Amino acid sequence: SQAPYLSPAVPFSGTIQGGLQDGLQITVNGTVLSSSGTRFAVNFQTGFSGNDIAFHFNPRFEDGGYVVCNTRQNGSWGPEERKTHMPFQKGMPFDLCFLVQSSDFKVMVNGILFVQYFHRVPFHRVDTISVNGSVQLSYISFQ
Ligand SMILES: OC[C@H]1O[C@@H](O[C@H]2[C@H](O)[C@@H](O)[C@@H](O)O[C@@H]2CO)[C@H](O)[C@@H](O)[C@H]1O
Repeated sequence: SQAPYLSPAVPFSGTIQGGLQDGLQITVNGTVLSSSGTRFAVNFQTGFSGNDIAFHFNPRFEDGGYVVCNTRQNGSWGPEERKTHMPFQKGMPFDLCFLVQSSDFKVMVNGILFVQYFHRVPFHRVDTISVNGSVQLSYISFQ
């Protein structure tokens, strides 16, 4: 899109207008819930079902804190990329930004490069962003 989605309720699912295109920046601005309450996810997916998630970005406040990055294809999860030293904390606001590049998603958190996730499926087929889990959202916006 862009009008942004303002104060969207979680779980959230919404259209990305024109789908993912090279150069598109998707901001997810919100706060990790203080409750107990150990994971949240941002999914760049095709349609409503969640069977085809080009990029599942999944902070887990477990086993020291880590982020799982993965792709689901016709209902099947791939091999996980896991990143430690995660820049999310329970009760802490965040500005999470996804940049679509030709080769990857570049993910910035609070203005700092966090992870790159190389495309496993074509990114243009992504037409929907969904967010679920232990998070509240101030806005999701698009540049
Ligand atoms: O890979 C993303 C999905 O992970 C699923 O859980 C994994 C788990 O991370 C891994 O340790 C292994 O044991 O298998 C599971 C795959 O079913 C979550 O259930 C799912 O929500 C995604 O996060």
